[PDB]
Amino acid sequence: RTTRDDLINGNSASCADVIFIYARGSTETGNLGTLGPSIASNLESAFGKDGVWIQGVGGAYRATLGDNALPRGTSSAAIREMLGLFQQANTKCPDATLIAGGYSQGAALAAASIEDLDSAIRDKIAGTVLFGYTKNLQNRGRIPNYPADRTKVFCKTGDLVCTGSLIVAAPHLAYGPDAEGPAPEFLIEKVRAVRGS
Repeated sequence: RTTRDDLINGNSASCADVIFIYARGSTETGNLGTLGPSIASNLESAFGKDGVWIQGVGGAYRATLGDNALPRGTSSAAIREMLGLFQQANTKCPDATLIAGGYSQGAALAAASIEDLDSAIRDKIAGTVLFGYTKNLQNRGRIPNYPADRTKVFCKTGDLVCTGSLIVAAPHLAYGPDAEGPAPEFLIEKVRAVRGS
């Protein structure tokens, strides 16, 4: 369903091995929106319900459409909120492997937060998936100060936000199949690469 607060609610004594922090798109519900739940059910099948914690970015992140026009593509209060969640995961579960993702404004939020993070925490994020990335052109398909091999961008042909604009067209709303197959398989692969089996 649309709200998951596994990290905030989780017991430090029984930390999951994998923690997923996700930012929703503009005007979406709960803290996971339309794509988050599909990614979550696939992660649970692979790692088991107790092997992975799903956490959406709520709090000060209102996912307000107009904030797409601010300099960094989102609000300074939202950046502070997501920065705080990464810090909370690092403090509460120091041995957990982190994974992240975001859609639309949430993709810009994920990029800004990851850039401002202290190096020690940024390096624990094994893989990040971005859907309909609003700063795709400006940042040249990258997240500043974060490796390309750990990044996976899904930008469909015809989605204008991936091309320097702020206009919303039909392809911007067609990421469902990607969130159900390719995206979780990439995150699962990146986690297995560092944790093994």
